[PDB]
Amino acid sequence: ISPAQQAQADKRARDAAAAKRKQDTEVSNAKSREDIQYTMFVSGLRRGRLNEFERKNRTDDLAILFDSVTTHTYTKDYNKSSYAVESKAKASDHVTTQDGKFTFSGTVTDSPYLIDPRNMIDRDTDKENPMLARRPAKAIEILELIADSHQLVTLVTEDNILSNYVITSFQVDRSSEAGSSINVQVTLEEFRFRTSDPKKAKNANTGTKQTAEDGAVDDSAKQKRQTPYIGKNAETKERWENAAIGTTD
Amino acid sequence: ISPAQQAQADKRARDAAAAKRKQDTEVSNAKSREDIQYTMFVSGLRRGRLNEFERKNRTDDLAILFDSVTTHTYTKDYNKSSYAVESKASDHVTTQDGKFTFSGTVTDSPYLIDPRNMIDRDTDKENPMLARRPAKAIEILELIADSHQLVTLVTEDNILSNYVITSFQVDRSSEAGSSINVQVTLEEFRFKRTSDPKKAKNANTGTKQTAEDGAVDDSAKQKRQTPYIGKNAETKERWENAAIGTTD
Amino acid sequence: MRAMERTYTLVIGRPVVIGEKPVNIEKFANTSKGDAYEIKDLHIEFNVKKDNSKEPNKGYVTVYNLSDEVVNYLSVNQRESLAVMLHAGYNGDEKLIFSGTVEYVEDDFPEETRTTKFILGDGTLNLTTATTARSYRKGTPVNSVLNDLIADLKLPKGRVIDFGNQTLQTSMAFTGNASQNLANLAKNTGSTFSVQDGAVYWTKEGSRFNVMFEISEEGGMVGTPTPKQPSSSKKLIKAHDIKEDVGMTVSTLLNGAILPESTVYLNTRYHKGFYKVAELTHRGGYETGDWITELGLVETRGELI
Amino acid sequence: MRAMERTYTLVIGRPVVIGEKPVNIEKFANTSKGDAYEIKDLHIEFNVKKDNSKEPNKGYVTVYNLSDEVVNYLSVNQRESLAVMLHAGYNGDEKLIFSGTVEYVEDDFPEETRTTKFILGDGTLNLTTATTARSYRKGTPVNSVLNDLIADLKLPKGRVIDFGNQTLQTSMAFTGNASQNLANLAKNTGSTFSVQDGAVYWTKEGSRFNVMFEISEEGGMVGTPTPKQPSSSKKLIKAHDIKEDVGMTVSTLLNGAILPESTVYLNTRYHKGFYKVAELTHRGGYETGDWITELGLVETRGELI
Amino acid sequence: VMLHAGYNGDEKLIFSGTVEYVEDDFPEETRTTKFILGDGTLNLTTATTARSYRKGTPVNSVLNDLIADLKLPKGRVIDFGN
Amino acid sequence: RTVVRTFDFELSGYPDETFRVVLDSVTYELRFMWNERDESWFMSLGDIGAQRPTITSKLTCYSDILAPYRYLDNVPDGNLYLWPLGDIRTRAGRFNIGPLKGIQMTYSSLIE
Amino acid sequence: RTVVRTFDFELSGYPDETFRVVLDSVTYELRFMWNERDESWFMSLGDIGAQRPTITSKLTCYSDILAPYRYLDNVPDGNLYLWPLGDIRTRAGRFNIGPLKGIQMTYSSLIE
Amino acid sequence: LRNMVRAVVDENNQFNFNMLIQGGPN
Amino acid sequence: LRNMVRAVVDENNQFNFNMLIQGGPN
Amino acid sequence: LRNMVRAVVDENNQFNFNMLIQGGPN
Repeated sequence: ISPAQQAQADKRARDAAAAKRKQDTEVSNAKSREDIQYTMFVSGLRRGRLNEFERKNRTDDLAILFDSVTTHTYTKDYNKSSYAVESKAKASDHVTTQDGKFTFSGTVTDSPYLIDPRNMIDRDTDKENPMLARRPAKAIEILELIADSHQLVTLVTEDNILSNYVITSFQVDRSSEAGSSINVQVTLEEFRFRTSDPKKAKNANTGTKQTAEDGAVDDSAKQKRQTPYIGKNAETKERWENAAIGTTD
Repeated sequence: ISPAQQAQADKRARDAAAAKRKQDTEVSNAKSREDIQYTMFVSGLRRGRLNEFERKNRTDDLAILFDSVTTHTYTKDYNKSSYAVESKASDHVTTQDGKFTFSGTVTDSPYLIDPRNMIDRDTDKENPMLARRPAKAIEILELIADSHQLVTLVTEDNILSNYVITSFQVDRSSEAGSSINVQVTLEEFRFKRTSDPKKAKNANTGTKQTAEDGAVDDSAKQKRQTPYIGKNAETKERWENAAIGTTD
Repeated sequence: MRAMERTYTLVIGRPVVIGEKPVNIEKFANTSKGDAYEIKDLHIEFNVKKDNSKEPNKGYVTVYNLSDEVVNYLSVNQRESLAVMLHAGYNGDEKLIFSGTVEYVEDDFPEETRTTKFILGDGTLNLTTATTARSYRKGTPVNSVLNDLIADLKLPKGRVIDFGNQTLQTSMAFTGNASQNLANLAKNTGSTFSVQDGAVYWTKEGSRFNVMFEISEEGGMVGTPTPKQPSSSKKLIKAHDIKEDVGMTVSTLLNGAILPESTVYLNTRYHKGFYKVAELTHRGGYETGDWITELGLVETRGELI
Repeated sequence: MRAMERTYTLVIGRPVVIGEKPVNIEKFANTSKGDAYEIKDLHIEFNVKKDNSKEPNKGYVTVYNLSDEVVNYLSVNQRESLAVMLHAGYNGDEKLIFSGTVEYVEDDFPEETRTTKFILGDGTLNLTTATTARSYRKGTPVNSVLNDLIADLKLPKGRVIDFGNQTLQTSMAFTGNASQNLANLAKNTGSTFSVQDGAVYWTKEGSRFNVMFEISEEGGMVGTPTPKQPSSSKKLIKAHDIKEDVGMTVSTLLNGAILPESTVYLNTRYHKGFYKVAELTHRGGYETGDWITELGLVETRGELI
Repeated sequence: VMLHAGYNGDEKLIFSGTVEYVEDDFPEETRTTKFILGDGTLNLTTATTARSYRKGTPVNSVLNDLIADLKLPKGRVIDFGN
Repeated sequence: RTVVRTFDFELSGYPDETFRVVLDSVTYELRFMWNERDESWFMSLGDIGAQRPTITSKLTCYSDILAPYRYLDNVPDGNLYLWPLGDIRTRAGRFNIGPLKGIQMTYSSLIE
Repeated sequence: RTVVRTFDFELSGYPDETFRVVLDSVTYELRFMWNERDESWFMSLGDIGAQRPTITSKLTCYSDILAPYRYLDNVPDGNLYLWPLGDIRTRAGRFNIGPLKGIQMTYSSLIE
Repeated sequence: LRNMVRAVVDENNQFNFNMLIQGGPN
Repeated sequence: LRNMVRAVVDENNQFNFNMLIQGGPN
Repeated sequence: LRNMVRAVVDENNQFNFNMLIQGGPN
């Protein structure tokens, strides 16, 4: 080791730590904005569903389009119970419904044909120089932000419309077979379920509450200093609080 | 048996024991210095990633380049409660660690021998096959994995940091002779002295006992007290025994 | 056309406070806000055992993904005994299956799913704190002693069989918990004492009460009856003779309208006859699991009280 | 660049011999040969629970593929109580996590892998054999009785809160094990007595000691805190009031610098405040398993002693 | 009940006692009978006694008196001497 | 009547907050209701699990809320006041209650 | 006043070390703080879980630290000294404290 | 799968109850 | 997999502790 | 597979026996 090597060690801590701060703060920004909704147009865009793509303003309602969607599937499941009888046979009892699962596969190409600015992927893509715009890269940092922030996605498929679906996994493969493009697969499942008018609000609960941690009395517990007053209206306050409130001693 | 074999069993034990002292020692020092930072360049290079490849020196920011990379895949996973929620209760989801894997190859007949690559530290320019490049790569690969380095991956689209190697495979099939196929797998690492007193924070060490083999710990282990070197035996002597006494 | 699907309801009320009159868990259901916290459509797993003995009947429950408000209401009252009722049935009706106080409650929320736990006791508070101090002289009618001690216990009288003209042979004194003293009088007079769903039941061993329940393949039986000994040990015999000593086992779809002290008729193809009930266990898994009840029957040899 | 990897050390010393002065397990570490048998790089699984009660704290350990010499050294001394210390941490330091005597040891070696077992007790020998015979008359100051009994127990005094000017109201006599007598004085005076890692702790119920520990996402917390009742049963209440009755639960990465009688501050996003500690459990799997500690917290309502 | 076991050529007595417990469960495919057996449980838990002796009695006499009360064969005994 | 500050409160602004607090080693449950027309907070105080609240009053600045009620066995004997941290003319609002929001709701206990 | 050496200390150099030690069968907690301008160690001594330390002092070589404080029931009665192993002129530093680092911090207990 | 474990725990509880309560004239 | 078994054993121990210690004024 | 469960139940029984019977001069 050497004193110079200490500087090199410090770089590791800073740059590595700084990297997670950018990722962590950005994720924290999500889950804080509730006036934002994400929608994915798997199919149907050119058949009827064009009506819904016109309603999105690139600011709070965002659309995800894919250069190509190879296949998509939808499968719901149910569970059936069964109990045995003395007749050496089995009968049945109530049944249950197990939410639902959706998956699809798609591809994002570095040489697009239909560059529609309304699509949220093409927010900044250059019209006349596509391959240097890094479309394949630009899709990963936006798809990952949606998934890791636990957004409730809405899927607009040609057959039907699905809501309250949460992404569970996805893949990105730059195989040598195609190149200049990324093969993308995704899976979702149904996540089936202050302000506001006092009229609509009902009785809430908060449970046991300790002393507020933003003001005095915690400092006496944390062994800190009380904040001095700013003087204004002196000789009027001090006489009253000192007599009616006292000091923590 | 005969003494001739006893002079042979010792050789069998001595040489075998020497192997650990070589391999086991190298990993020890490799973990005793955190300055070095390893990096891997999977694809990416020619699409402007050269901007950061030139930053890599030959002593601290070591870089690794494979003769060819066939495929690389990146994936993340999430899970959610399988029971209907009570209702918004959007906290019923968790994030797993992202995985990264790729396949590559190292050949006895390289096409590019850029010396900046740490594989080509001291490779001959005119006889690449006598340099035994595939053996050079494996020696590097095991050391990085064994020491548990936090590797950084530079890829086509994004850059990944704090990734550790969990498994790799090497084989030499009949086809593609004079080369080796390599597979690697990596996962994220959610990691969370000489320090500035201004950055110091109250710490703890729990209960502690007599520290190290001292003048008192020696008595506990029945070791004989260390004789004092007579640099000076006139000043301390009258005071040392009277005020500190002796362990007895 | 529908299927035959399960349904249930769980209610939580005010803290139970014992006073100077019999306790009824019914009247504590309503909360200060009025309507109680009802939980219907959430996966629930529960196990409720019942018996005829000194100990109260206890049942266990588990609920997944409860709302934060409800959990907060239970974080408070952790010093108090909230009243709880449970109902179950098949999509058209729900029969009372347990009622008592929340003895224990804990929450574990590792990552994906929170899991609340409960332990409920059927009259645990009364049976374990009702002190007494009574005495009687030679000649006192035993029928008077029984009524005096039960009134002390402060519970409704489900059913009692008086002793007639029996009289004490020696002076008696009673202290400590009333339940313990009564359970001792059971041994020396061939009577069974056991509280259940708030009701006090005092009957006589060996004898039994009509066919209040009939078991058959139409009645949702599950498998054939099998003979199982009613105790885990054997007693030495002279070979009161009237006492129990035999039994059988049966299983059926969940049916809360049954109690340990009742009587059942067994209409199967091998076994036929009348039996007492001795033990009950109710199990349930809403989304996944059984929805059945297990009965431990005991043969009877006494008079038809 | 490194990773954050676990480390530990286990030490075995001479047999423990009780004499006429306080016992310190520290001084028995060295063996007759000097340095003790240290075991560092072998897969180890251990579980160590701690509490504030009469019973000692006990911990379990398992080690795989021990050398024959070490096992031989434990085949001998099977009549004696070897002193053992355990350390754990993260690659830069190791905090004392347990110290006591080897109560039990057994070896099973089926085919491929031997598995040694241990059961360790924190001061078990002293707490279960220290006899006493003392008496006092009316008027004796209670503060004198407490000190007299503790000195009999022959353990270092970790911390004690004297009674002040309290005086006995009636004559008292004490015999049998000293620990049992002290645990009885706890009930009638609202004081908590419990030995831990060789230290005697005598405190008062309800009250608590500064923020000696702070829990937050930076402090390696694991999951959100959840409210859990501190006892498996509920007591009848008048609804000493100062007593406990509430608590919470938290989990954290292994940290041996914590004790049951300490105080912690909980800096989370939902729960905030100060709590006592009531129970600890340390778990560990070197090659595979958790390396965390679980704390059972209890709310306080007394003065800030 | 008695139980025997061995290897295809002989079977050695392995247990002998009384059936303390027995229960049957026959869910669908296979019935499974259960037993719990005790080695002399009935005698060891009901054999009452009422005996006394004075100072000077030989201990060897007390031992034999109590065992005969237990009503079991004497496998082996080591008397106390004098 | 010497008194010492021993507890402070905060409100999230939800119109029907309800929570449990411990004062003077005793425990009480509190309810806060927001009134639209009168733009003021209504406070109800009572025992844990009580059928009805013991005390109900309207919150105002520099007014002793508990003054007329220190004669019941289930009412704190301390002092409960609301006074501002900023300009003295500011009156109690919905979101301006807390240790730093502008209004300091506080409880203080006499020294015995 | 016969005294016997019975304990030795070591410091890792971290500016805010804190740990628990056992002396004379009693247990105490110690805090060490490093001062930049004065380049010296500040030691605080107190009971386990105590609100405030009982004793605070500055460490120096060949000076009896506990001399003026052997009149309290919670202060060790032994002797605490710092003396060097190397050249006698070396003064206490940050990293030079330990059984072999150059300075020997030691505690010794009287014989009773 | 918890079904398999509950059965073994139940059997062990049964054995312990038998051990405690056995024989005896009462 | 021993994790699954330890949980069930712990729950059974909890039930037994509750059975022993319940109610009571002390 | 019941072999795995029996081992854990046995270990728990061992721990309980140790808890009951410990220390003591007799």
